[PDB]
Amino acid sequence: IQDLRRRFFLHHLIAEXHTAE
Amino acid sequence: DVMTKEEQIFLLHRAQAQCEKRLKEVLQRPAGRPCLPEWDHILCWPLGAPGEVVAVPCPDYIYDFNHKGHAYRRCDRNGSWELVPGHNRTWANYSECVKFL
Ligand SMILES: [Zn+2]
Repeated sequence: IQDLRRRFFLHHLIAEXHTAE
Repeated sequence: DVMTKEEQIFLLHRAQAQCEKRLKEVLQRPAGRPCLPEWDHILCWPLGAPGEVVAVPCPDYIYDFNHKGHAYRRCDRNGSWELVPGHNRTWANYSECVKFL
């Protein structure tokens, strides 16, 4: 996949906001 | 349909606005010491029962989310959202909502 811009944006939100490492 | 990054950001701003209301309302009707509503840039965590895990369905407005799963936070007996052990960040588990976790 779809919009990689959308996907890679969600990568950032999940990376900082999933904190259980 | 294939949601765009701009559409996704718009829905987040709309969801963030809904989180501001749920906060103001609760902060206008205060009661006890539960975990307060909180916006973590993805979803709006609701009032948390102290001492328990708070489960929130993976938000429907996030396109790349499994909407049959839940995200989790920990609310301690003091009414504060628990931090990750050894780190200064609020603990949250999003592994059910996403494939790459
Ligand atoms: Zn990037």
